[PDB]
Amino acid sequence: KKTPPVYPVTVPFLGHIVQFGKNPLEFMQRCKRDLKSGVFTISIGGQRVTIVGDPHEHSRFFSPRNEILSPREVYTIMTPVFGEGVAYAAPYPRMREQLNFLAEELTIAKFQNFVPAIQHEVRKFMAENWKEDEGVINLLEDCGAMIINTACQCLFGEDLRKRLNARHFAQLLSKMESSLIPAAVFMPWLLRLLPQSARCREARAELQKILGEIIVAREKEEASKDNNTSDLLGGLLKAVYRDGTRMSLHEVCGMIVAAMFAGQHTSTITTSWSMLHLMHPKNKKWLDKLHKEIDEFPAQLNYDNVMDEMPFAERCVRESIRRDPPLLMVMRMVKAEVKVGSYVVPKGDIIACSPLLSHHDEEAFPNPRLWDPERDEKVDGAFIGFGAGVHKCIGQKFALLQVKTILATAFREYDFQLLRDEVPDPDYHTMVVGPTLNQCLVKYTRKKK
Ligand code: HEM
Ligand SMILES: O[C@@](Cn1cnnn1)(c1ccc(F)cc1F)C(F)(F)c1ccc(-c2ccc(OCC(F)(F)F)cc2)cn1
Repeated sequence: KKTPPVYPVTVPFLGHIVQFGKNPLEFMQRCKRDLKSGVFTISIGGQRVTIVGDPHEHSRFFSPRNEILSPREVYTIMTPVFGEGVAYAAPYPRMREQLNFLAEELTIAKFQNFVPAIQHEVRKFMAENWKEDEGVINLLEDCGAMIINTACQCLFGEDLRKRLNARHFAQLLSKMESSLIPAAVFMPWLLRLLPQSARCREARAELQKILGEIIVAREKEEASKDNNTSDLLGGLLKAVYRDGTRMSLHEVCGMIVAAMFAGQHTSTITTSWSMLHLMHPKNKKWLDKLHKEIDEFPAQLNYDNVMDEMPFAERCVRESIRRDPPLLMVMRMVKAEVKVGSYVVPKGDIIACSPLLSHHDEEAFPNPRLWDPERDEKVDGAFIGFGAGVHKCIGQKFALLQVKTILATAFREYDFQLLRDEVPDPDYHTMVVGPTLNQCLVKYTRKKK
C-alpha cells in the first residue's frame, strides 16, 4: 500500500516549482529517467503531485469516477470564468447534464452547415488581411482570429452575431481570461476573494446581459415563425434538466463561454503548429501529400470532403497535438485510494496525467520531437491530447473540422514560408501551451493559375 518515490526536494516549500516552470518536459523526463519510474510524485508548493508517466497505466486515471477522483477541487479556478454552479463548480450530476447538453450541440448532426460557414470566414479574413501577392504576418495571431471567427459563424445565429461580433468577443474572452493564475489549482487559497477579475466580472456580465437581451427578442418571433434558429444558444435554451427545470441565463452564459474559451486557444494553437510543420522545407513530402488529397476538391467544400475525405490531413493535426499538446497536464483530487500499477495513491494526493510527458515516452513514441504524422502510437491509449474516459474532450470533432477545414482553404489558395531556420520552440509559460509568439512570423505567397 505504498507510494511512488518522491523526487528529492531541494527547498521544501517551493518543491520543484522552478525547474518545472522553466522546462516541464525536460524536468518531468529527468524525474522519470533518474527515478527510473514512469509513475512518480513531485512536491509543488509542498503539495504531493503524483504524475502518471506510464502510457500503460492511463486507464487508471481516466476510468475512475469523479467521486473517486474528482476534477472539481482542482478546476475551481475556472469557476469565475464559467460562473458559480457552472461546470465543475456545480454538483457532478448537474455538471454532467450541462456538459451533455453542450455535447449534443457539437455532434456531427449539427456540422452540416459548418464546413461552408468556416470556409467563408477564412476567405473573408484572407482577402481583408492577406491583400497583397506577398507579405509577412504572425501566424499564431492570425489563426487566432480565424478560429474565433469561424467558430462564431458556426455556433452563433445571425442576430447574435449582429449585436456581438467575433473580434469584440475575442476581446471579451481575453478580458475574462487574463484573470487566471495557474498556480491556483494546486493552491486554491490564492483564489479566495484579483485585479482584472473584476473585468472578468464585467466582461462576463456585459456578455450575459447582451444575451438576456437577445433572448427576449427571439421569444417574440416564434409567433411569426420568422426564423427557426438552432444555434448553440438555441439548443441550450431548449434543453431541460431531468428534474424538469431549465438553465438560468447565468448557466447558459457560462456554458457558451466555456465552449468558446476552450476551442479558441486549443484550436488556434493546433492550427498554427500544424501549418508550421507543413510549411517547413524538411516536411516537403508531407506538404506534397497534403496536396495530393486536397487538389482534387471543389473550391466550395462540403462535409464529406472534410471528415471522410481528409484522413491524412487529420493525421498531421493529431501528430501536431501529439508533439506539443496544448494542455500539458490533466488532474484529479484523489478522494479515495487508487491502485496504479504496483503503487497506491493516497486520498488527498493530487494526481495528474500529462499528455506532454506521455507523448514523449519512447516505447510509445520513439524520437518524439520528430513530427511524423504517419507514426502510430506504439502503446494503446498512449495519445491523450484530447484526454480519455468520462472526461474526454467533446469539442474534439468540431475542432478537427475547423483545423482540417482551415488547412485546406489556406494552403489551396496560398503558399507559405517560415521566417526562421527552425520550427518555433513551444512557450511553456502559458496556461495553454503554443509555439512562441514572437517566432511565428512568416511570409505568405499567394498562388495563381
Ligand atoms: C485542439 C483542440 C482541443 C484539445 C487539444 C483539447 C484537449 C482536451 C483535453 C486534454 C481534455 C481533457 C480535460 C481533462 O481531462 O481535464 C479535454 C476536455 C474537454 N474539452 Fe477539449 N480539447 C480541444 C478542443 C475542444 C473544444 C473546441 C471544446 C469546446 C468547443 C472543448 C471542450 C472540452 C470540454 C468541455 C472538455 C471537458 C470534458 C469533460 O470534462 O467531460 N475542447 N479537452
Ligand atoms: O479542460 C478545460 C480546458 N479545455 C479542454 N479542452 N479545451 N479546453 C476545459 C474544460 C471544460 C470546458 F467546458 C472548457 C475547457 F476549456 C479547462 F477546464 F478549462 C481547463 C482545466 C485545466 C487547465 C489547466 C490546468 C492546469 C494547468 O497547469 C499548467 C501546467 F500544466 F502546470 F503547466 C494548465 C491548464 C486548462 N483548462
